[PDB]
Amino acid sequence: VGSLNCIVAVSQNMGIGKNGDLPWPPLRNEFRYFQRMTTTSSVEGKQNLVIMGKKTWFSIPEKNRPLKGRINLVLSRELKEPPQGAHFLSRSLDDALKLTEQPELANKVDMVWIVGGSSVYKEAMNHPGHLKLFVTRIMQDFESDTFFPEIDLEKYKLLPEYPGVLSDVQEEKGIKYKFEVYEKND
Ligand SMILES: NC(=O)C1=CN([C@@H]2O[C@H](COP(=O)(O)OP(=O)(O)OC[C@H]3O[C@@H](n4cnc5c(N)ncnc54)[C@H](OP(=O)(O)O)[C@@H]3O)[C@@H](O)[C@H]2O)C=CC1
Ligand SMILES: COc1cc(N(C)Cc2cnc3nc(N)nc(N)c3c2C)cc(OC)c1OC
Repeated sequence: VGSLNCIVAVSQNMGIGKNGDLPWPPLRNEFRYFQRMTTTSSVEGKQNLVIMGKKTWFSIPEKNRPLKGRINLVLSRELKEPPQGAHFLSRSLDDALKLTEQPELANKVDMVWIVGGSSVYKEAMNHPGHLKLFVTRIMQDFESDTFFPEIDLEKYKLLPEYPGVLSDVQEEKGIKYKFEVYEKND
């Protein structure tokens, strides 16, 4: 297994969702970037693994489920089997990760990407070792009911730049947003 990464889009008030939806109107290019970043494998014949909670899986339209070209794993404690369309179910982040390290997916997975929700982000962010946070900062306030945890700048450094990530302000539906990359190693 390669790289452990987190990807999230957050509003200025740190909101990541509302009533199981996105707090903002859909942003086609922000989704394009989420798709490209998670699907792309930096090693041939390998696939990226996408880890998400139960609410995140149920938040993507059915037609877009499962995310194509990636291994989808749902993190749940109540589910007995993966939702329909899903490929793996783990009870925890640590179990999801051990599965990687099985001859099963062993030879199969390149990078591991955590795509939501808060509880999932909150624990990855505390998982020790190397980690990168891919943050899309949606530059306005939006009514939200679920937030991204606080980024500890004493541990995560904002990268001045990063290969294949635009550095300037983006704008869609007259909504301004920018791409950020933070790295930790502890
Ligand atoms: N803007 C962005 O970038 C993103 C926005 N969102 C949005 O956020 C909301 C979905 O969010 P969120 O509420 O935080 O919920 P989750 O997606 O993270 O789902 C919650 C459930 O997932 C399982 N689970 C979650 N964490 C763990 C764990 N660490 N170990 C085991 N099982 C776990 C549990 O199921 P159980 O009860 O079943 O055991 C828990 O109740 C919607 O609003 C969604 O659209 C989601 C992702 C990214
Ligand atoms: C409303 O339509 C859609 C909603 C979603 N959801 C809400 C999940 C979603 C959306 N954007 C993200 N951005 C980033 N930057 N990181 C994430 N983890 C994202 C997730 C996790 C995902 C979609 O395709 C993946 C989608 O296609 C239309």
